[PDB]
Amino acid sequence: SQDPYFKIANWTNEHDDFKKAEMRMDEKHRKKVDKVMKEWGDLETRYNEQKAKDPKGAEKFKSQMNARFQKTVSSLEEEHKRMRKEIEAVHEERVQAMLNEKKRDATHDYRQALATHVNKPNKHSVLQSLKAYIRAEEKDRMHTLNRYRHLLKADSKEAAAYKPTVIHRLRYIDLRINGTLAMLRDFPDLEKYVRPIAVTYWKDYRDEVSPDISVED
Repeated sequence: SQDPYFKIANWTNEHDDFKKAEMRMDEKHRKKVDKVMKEWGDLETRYNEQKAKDPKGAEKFKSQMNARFQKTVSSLEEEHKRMRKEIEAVHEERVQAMLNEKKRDATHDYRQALATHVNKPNKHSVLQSLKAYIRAEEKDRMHTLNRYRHLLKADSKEAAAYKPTVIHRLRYIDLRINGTLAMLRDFPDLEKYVRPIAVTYWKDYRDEVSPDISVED
């Protein structure tokens, strides 16, 4: 069989299921490395023994066994890398889907909040609705940046083939958020009191979730 992680369907707790699958994977990998490193140990002790006894036969043994070991290592390193990517592509796919959903639904509650306002003062609801939409888009930003961060340390390369993409996502998030704020322009009554609140919230919310950093670049 495969891991139960790949056929889940609520995705509501993707962070946890993933974090957990990753440990099961990470640990299974550690089990194998240990087994090999132990094999290396028994193999190596044997070389130390036959060193002086069969110097000739012994040395051939060392050369041979390195080849094996070198190869076995690489073999493992590849697999863990192959399996790691598969689990990430999936994860990133769910997370993006989950994030979009929130955007989708945060928007609905928003527009309704507005339509309901045309008639009677949905005042507060409009705002709580907007802030939700903002949180949503900003969560998207945070994750994207973070992905660029991990990739910058994992593969300095993969990161470069992502930068153009990151700058493109971050641009449209701003655009969508501004566009969404523009929707208030028609409710003058409301754009005067809700806007300055949502805008600060946006600056405040971004400051908390995805700051700046000074350590390195």
